[PDB]
Amino acid sequence: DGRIFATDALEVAITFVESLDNRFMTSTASRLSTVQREIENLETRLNPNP
Amino acid sequence: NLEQSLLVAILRQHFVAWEQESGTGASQAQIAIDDLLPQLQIYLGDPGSESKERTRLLTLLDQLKGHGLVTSPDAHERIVIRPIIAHLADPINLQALLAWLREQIAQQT
Repeated sequence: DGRIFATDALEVAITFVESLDNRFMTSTASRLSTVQREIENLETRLNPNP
Repeated sequence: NLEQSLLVAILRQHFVAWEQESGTGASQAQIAIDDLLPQLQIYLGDPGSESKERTRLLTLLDQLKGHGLVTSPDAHERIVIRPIIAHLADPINLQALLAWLREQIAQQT
């Protein structure tokens, strides 16, 4: 349509180099809290017992 | 040229569809440029640039206008398929073309 874009094959590559030096921290308080709560939520939604 | 004859075959397919739908000689057969880009995209390959493949398709159509099979694209990006195509690719000629293409494929093996 007259405009360039970045295919996925470049999305991944740029995700690579810019995670070499100073990638954002994952092991954190917030990530553990979020997975805590998500594990809480998903479990309560599967077993259909009312 | 072979790549031109491929587009000729595609045009002839569209023409037979239109002809068998509306009958023979009823008004004029028309096709939109949109429908022709995908068809070639199967064979000629995809260069990942709509501009370049559009230029390729327009160049092919222009080279076919030199043979009198199609008009040039008009305002709505549509092209009339001149009825002369019905004679350029008919049973006998298609049979000869198929034989030659099979011979080429056999050589390739």
